[PDB]
Amino acid sequence: MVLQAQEIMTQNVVTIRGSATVADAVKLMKEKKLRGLIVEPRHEQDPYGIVTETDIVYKVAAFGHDPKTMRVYEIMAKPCVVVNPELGVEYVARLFAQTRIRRAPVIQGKTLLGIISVSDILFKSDFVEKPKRLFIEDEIEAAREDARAICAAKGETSPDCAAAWDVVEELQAEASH
Amino acid sequence: PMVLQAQEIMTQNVVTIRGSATVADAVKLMKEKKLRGLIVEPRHEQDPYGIVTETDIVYKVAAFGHDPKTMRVYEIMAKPCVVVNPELGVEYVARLFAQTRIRRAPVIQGKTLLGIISVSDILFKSDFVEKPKRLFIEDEIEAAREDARAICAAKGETSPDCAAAWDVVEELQAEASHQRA
Amino acid sequence: PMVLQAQEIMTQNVVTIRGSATVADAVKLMKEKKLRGLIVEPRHEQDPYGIVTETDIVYKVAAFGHDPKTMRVYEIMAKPCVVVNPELGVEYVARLFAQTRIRRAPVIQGKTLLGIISVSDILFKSDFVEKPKRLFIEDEIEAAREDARAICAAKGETSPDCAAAWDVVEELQAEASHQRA
Amino acid sequence: MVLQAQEIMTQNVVTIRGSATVADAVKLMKEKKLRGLIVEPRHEQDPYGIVTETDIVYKVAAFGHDPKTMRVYEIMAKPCVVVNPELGVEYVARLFAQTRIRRAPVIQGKTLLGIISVSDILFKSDFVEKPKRLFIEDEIEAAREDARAICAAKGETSPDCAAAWDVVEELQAEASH
Amino acid sequence: GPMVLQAQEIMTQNVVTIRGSATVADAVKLMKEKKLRGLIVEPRHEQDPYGIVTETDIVYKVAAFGHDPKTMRVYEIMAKPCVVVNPELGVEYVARLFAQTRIRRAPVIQGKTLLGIISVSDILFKSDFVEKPKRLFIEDEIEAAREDARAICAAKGETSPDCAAAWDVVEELQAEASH
Amino acid sequence: GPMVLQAQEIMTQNVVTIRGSATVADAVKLMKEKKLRGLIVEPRHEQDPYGIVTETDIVYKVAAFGHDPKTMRVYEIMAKPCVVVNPELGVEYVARLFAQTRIRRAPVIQGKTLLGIISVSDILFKSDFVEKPKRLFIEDEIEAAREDARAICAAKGETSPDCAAAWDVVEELQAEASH
Ligand SMILES: C[C@@H](O)CN1CCN(CC(=O)O)CCN(CC(=O)O)CCN(CC(=O)O)CC1
Ligand SMILES: C[C@@H](O)CN1CCN(CC(=O)O)CCN(CC(=O)O)CCN(CC(=O)O)CC1
Ligand SMILES: C[C@@H](O)CN1CCN(CC(=O)O)CCN(CC(=O)O)CCN(CC(=O)O)CC1
Ligand SMILES: C[C@@H](O)CN1CCN(CC(=O)O)CCN(CC(=O)O)CCN(CC(=O)O)CC1
Ligand SMILES: [Yb+3]
Ligand SMILES: [Yb+3]
Ligand SMILES: [Yb+3]
Ligand SMILES: [Yb+3]
Ligand SMILES: [Yb+3]
Ligand SMILES: [Yb+3]
Ligand SMILES: [Yb+3]
Ligand SMILES: [Yb+3]
Ligand SMILES: [Yb+3]
Ligand SMILES: [Yb+3]
Ligand SMILES: [Yb+3]
Ligand SMILES: [Yb+3]
Ligand SMILES: [Yb+3]
Ligand SMILES: [Yb+3]
Ligand SMILES: [Yb+3]
Ligand SMILES: [Yb+3]
Ligand SMILES: [Yb+3]
Ligand SMILES: [Yb+3]
Ligand SMILES: [Yb+3]
Ligand SMILES: [Yb+3]
Ligand SMILES: [Yb+3]
Ligand SMILES: [Yb+3]
Ligand SMILES: [Yb+3]
Ligand SMILES: [Yb+3]
Repeated sequence: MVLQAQEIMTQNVVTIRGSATVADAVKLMKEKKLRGLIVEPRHEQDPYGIVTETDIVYKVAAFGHDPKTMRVYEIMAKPCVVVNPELGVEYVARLFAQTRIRRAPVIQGKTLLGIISVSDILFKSDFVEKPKRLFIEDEIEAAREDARAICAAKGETSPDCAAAWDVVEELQAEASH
Repeated sequence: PMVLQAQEIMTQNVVTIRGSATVADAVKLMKEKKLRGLIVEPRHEQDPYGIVTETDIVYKVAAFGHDPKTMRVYEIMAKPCVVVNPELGVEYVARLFAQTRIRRAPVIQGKTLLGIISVSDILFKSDFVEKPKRLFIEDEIEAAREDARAICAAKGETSPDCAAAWDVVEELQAEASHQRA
Repeated sequence: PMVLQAQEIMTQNVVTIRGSATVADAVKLMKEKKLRGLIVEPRHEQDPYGIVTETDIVYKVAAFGHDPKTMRVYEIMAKPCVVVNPELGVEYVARLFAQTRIRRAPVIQGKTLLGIISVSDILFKSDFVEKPKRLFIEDEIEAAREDARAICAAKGETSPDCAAAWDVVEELQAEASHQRA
Repeated sequence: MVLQAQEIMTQNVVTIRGSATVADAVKLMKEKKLRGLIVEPRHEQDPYGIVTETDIVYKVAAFGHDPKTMRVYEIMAKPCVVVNPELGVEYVARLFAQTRIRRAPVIQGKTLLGIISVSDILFKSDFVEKPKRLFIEDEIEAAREDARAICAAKGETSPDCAAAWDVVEELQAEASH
Repeated sequence: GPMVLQAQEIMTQNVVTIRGSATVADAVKLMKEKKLRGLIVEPRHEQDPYGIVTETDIVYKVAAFGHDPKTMRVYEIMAKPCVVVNPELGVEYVARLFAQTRIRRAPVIQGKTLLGIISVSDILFKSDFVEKPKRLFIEDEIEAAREDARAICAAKGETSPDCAAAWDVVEELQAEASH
Repeated sequence: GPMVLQAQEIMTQNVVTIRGSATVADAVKLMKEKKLRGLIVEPRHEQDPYGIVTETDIVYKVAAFGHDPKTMRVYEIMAKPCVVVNPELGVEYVARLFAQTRIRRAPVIQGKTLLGIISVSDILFKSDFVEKPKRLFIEDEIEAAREDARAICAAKGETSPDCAAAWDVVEELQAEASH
């Protein structure tokens, strides 16, 4: 089976109010050893947010702002990009690359189950031993249509026909790990 | 209930396409149905939603002169794509969009596709002209009260600085009701 | 004449607004006329065209919760804005748009505003599905002929490498006509 | 009067074919001492393009590509952003900041008149001695409407009325250099 | 201490290197065994610059496309040259260098010797910025406010309200720069 | 010469500095008199990093908004720390450092001494990349192709077609890296 986000996520996830200071955030991250805090929703409809080590370094430290006067609402992402627990890790990897984030809460319904990061992916993903190309199932469909057309046009016993079907088979082998 | 939600302003006519379709098939569907975005069908329970938009097609195919009859949707779609909760307030959708630099997203609840929401939807149907509320003002109010409580403890409960800090709490609270009205 | 031009696919209904108007006035006009972009009127002969678009309004006003009744168009417009020649081929418009990361621009000839052209206009009305031509293929052909001429001079006019280099010139020239048809 | 692009542009502008090699481009730039070449339109409808020192350094030198095999069409901007000769330099400065370019051809109709750059602006603009805020005329209109409203509401002889008109006057003074 | 905290005082000292010719699988294996979010790429000779490959390079460039780490090589995804950090550089400057260049980690180099590796985590966990916040370029602000003050006093007189005001700006700033 | 051309061989040697506390007008005046597209910002002390302010900083951040250069200061628009260049660094690496960090000019620093200033123009006008083009990290490619070659020969025999093929890859690459 495809390895899922919830199988590699960090389960220790702490939350903080958006009204807290950045100093409060930094203290919590130091005590708990955390590179990201989830911002508590204030009510059922209110979205999840996140504040991360990079937010704090780029937006506070890099200008020399006083973390005791800045607040989490001034530097958090809210709404933040979120991850389904069933989502395959290769998709998380990609969501992360496309949106340029390194971590996200894992949410199922409106319940917070954990937090998943690039480090989680590097350290616990099966991607070295089971690399599987994204959208391969869509590739398989397309390569079958191509193969069917080449064989109709050039003949069932032509080198180009046999080549096109070989593509269908290398892909199907690749999709079954 | 009070804040206008994504589902109240989304476009409900949402069409999907397979990732294996050609870009030409995508363009034909968008022209027939008059659509600036197609949702890519999930292949199974776990598989995420994706999107292909007018800009994907123009920037990745038209601008190079690629043949839409040989490219496929999987070559230019975003998958996973950023998604929007139906309960999310429109001011938050506006912000999600600004932070992620997108102009449209599917509205998804659980794994069910309810619609599609865009910057146009926001411009044409949001209540932001008549009910403007600054984002996180409620968090500002909490912080200004903590600041005020600290300044009064430090400088004395009858000090000009104490009364000033509470006046900031009150200008903010006036601002938060003026618009909750 | 052969290549489909910007003016043949542009939207002709183009409305303008003053830079001094409020964002609320802009939003009202866009809603009445159903428009995703307003052109900002030049104040005099030399003054450039500007644009304010649905995204400017959503990203700069809605996403922060600013009051559109107190902000002004000059605070969120692009001026000068990128402009499009009416004679420009649509594949070039597609590319200008990709390189500059915009989705719409006024079509201007001299200082006269003829219309407005967008990615939607391109998606819905461009001939790129049926007449795909790779950009700068004609420049590729010239370069491949220079390469071919050099390889033949260096390795001999009857050499496999000479005949191969000219075969590249011919596959390209076949590709450039297949679509000029 | 507002200083215009054509008054500060470089008039020595050389062109090159898009089919030329990057080595040809580099040779021409070295002989003529130029940080940008205009790409010749091939016919009346064909847009102007540009290739600049940065294109060459970022796209060829930084990867170690052979300038003798790469071509100008592979690294040029075409269409390129263009400048009207009548456009005020403060607007050129801004067009440049918004589009993140440092140079553009000056075109009137379809005739190439010159080339204008950030250096041209730094060295020949009047911006140190006559800095003029962009869209001030639009600001003036808005400040008059504000002033008219405050005086109607609070009275013609109120401090807030006199303050609002003082804004109208500081702006009008600023717009006349 | 009262001095500005320096990069070398907060850097991670356990720094491992890899050749640019190694596979990404070799890189991933090393990072897993040693528990590391970044490897320094060995310079091949005196002139050759340092490089870096990081957890994000690997996830964004290899995992997210489904490339085979056993066939890709570190030279295909590393930054070389990479941005490098002086050991004497103040952490608030490292924070800024990081923001301006959009990186999250860099080698600490003195001459051509590798001393360690410094990251945003190092900054979050070990910087003194909570207890000693100092605005960037306040020292430059102080110099400018002194030049302004000197000029106003020369022009308007050394005992003038405007002179005393301008020096009061110099003093509020100097108080802000210390503690 | 045959060696890789270094930053110090193509840098501009006329390099002027300015304090961060100076006005942008002072900066503009200096750049006009000396004919310069960039000024180096003086470090205030041993630990303090180098900075830079460039023609683009001034045009994009001051001119384009209509700010008064007589009231703005260099610290409000400079990069500090700025990316810096070793004098021994090869120009193809400078070109790359520039692309990766999105800058067009940098100081050349050896230790804490300022030797000059190097820019994209310097690279365009004085680089040997037309006559000596070398692909970046080809040396790393060569190392990898030798490891591959060594393995194929150990596995399949030293006289096997596959062995001779793998070494032929090593030789085409080595020819490409020279002349
Ligand atoms: C309300 C103010 O008093 C602010 N308060 C800080 C606010 N936060 C979170 C929050 O209460 O929203 C920390 C919660 N904590 C215990 C608790 O209150 O539940 C702190 C106790 N005190 C005083 C008090 O609360 O009685 C410190 C000041
Ligand atoms: C610390 C701040 O609270 C200062 N406080 C002013 C000083 N005092 C009493 C005191 O608080 O020592 C006045 C009494 N009064 C109600 C009350 O305090 O019970 C004030 C109401 N507010 C808000 C609030 O009280 O929460 C104003 C701020
Ligand atoms: C056509 C080929 O011959 C290529 N040609 C290079 C092309 N360019 C520009 C161009 O001609 O499009 C340089 C022009 N120049 C004089 C001229 O031709 O007008 C070169 C002369 N020769 C031979 C020749 O042209 O007769 C060199 C090879
Ligand atoms: C240098 C290349 O031009 C080689 N050339 C092949 C060698 N020879 C003659 C020769 O060119 O020495 C064949 C004669 N023939 C027409 C002619 O050359 O006049 C070829 C047509 N083409 C294109 C072209 O000729 O422009 C093929 C390329
Ligand atoms: Yb079969
Ligand atoms: Yb179906
Ligand atoms: Yb329409
Ligand atoms: Yb690709
Ligand atoms: Yb109180
Ligand atoms: Yb206010
Ligand atoms: Yb009018
Ligand atoms: Yb519509
Ligand atoms: Yb502003
Ligand atoms: Yb010939
Ligand atoms: Yb082909
Ligand atoms: Yb009057
Ligand atoms: Yb860990
Ligand atoms: Yb030595
Ligand atoms: Yb050591
Ligand atoms: Yb650690
Ligand atoms: Yb002064
Ligand atoms: Yb004194
Ligand atoms: Yb010059
Ligand atoms: Yb020393
Ligand atoms: Yb000197
Ligand atoms: Yb020069
Ligand atoms: Yb192998
Ligand atoms: Yb041998």
